[PDB]
Amino acid sequence: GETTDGVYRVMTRRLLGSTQVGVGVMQEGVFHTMWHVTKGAALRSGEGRLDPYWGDVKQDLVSYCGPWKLDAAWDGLSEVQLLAVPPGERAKNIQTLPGIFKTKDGDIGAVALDYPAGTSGSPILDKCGRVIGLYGNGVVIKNGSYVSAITQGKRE
Amino acid sequence: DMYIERAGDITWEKDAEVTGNSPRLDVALDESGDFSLVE
Ligand SMILES: O=C(NC1CCOCC1)[C@H](Nc1ccc2c(c1)CNC2)c1cc(Cl)cc2[nH]ncc12
Repeated sequence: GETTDGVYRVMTRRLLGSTQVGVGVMQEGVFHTMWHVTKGAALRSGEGRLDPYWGDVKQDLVSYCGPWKLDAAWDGLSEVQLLAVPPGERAKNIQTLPGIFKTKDGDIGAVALDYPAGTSGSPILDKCGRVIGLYGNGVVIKNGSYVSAITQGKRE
Repeated sequence: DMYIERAGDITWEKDAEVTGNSPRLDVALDESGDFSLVE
């Protein structure tokens, strides 16, 4: 159905009314989202059907219709924008300077912004509008606030 | 069944709301894809 590039809401009709469970990025005919949003299940776009193509629970990512297409990376210095798509609310750009997640396997960027769980999968962008990762997998710190990793996949 | 709905273009907005801090955190990632704070 709808294959236009852009940001999309991932909805369900299983719970009360219509519920937004996450968000995704359509790019080069491929739908990219977080694994915990869909759990690998098939998606619908009007009459069209999107089937999972690649996914990994540890990276918390999943692609539909083709391999992962997003490869831009945070430069480690510049401010970025979270294109937040909250449930029942309009898409909104929020600019912030990322922090760092230090892990035994290396450093990852981190965006310290609080949004409902249904915002998971919203893209993080660089100054050229390129998707450097998805927001929606992270940690809750001391004051009860949320810090998301800048989760990016590997392009083949 | 899950479905998708378009919500907008992917573009950088000049003069967007600037907010949020930049913490340096020690974290661990388990096999289930869950991050946790290491202290
Ligand atoms: O980061 C999250 N989950 C916790 C946060 C700290 O404890 C461990 C994992 C939420 N998403 C999510 C849920 C299920 C799984 C995963 C990610 C990956 N593995 C399965 C989540 C998203 C958003 Cl956008 C906001 C949020 N606030 N609190 C939570 C929250």
